[PDB]
Amino acid sequence: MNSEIELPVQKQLEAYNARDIDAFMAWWADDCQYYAFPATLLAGNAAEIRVRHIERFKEPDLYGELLTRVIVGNVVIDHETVTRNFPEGKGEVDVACIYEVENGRIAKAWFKIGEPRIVSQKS
Repeated sequence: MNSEIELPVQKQLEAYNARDIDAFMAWWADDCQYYAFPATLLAGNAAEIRVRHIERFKEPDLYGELLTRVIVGNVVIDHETVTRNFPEGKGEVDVACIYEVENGRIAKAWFKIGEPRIVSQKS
C-alpha cells in the first residue's frame, strides 16, 4: 500500500481547482524542491512553492481537470488539463505534474507541460 503517497497528491489536486492553498501546501515538505520543464528549480522550500501557485489561483478561469493519475512507489504522476485564458481562445494545457513523497510529505515535485490546446481547434 502506497496510501501515504496518494493522500498528498489527492488532497492537493482537489485543492488546486477548489482554491485551498493551506491543504495545497500542507502535504508538502518545508524544504520541498519544485522544478519546471525540463529541470529548473523555481522553489527550494515550501514557502516559495505556495506563493508561485497563489499567483496562478488569482485566475478565476484556473481549473485543473484531471485525466489520469498513476503511482510508482513513492512517486505519483498527476496528468491534468489546466484551463487558462489564451488570446486565440480557451487556453487548456495538458500537463504531467510528477511528485516525490518522502516521510509522508512531498520531498520534491516537478512538472512538464505537454502542449497548448484550444476548444475551437480541438474535437
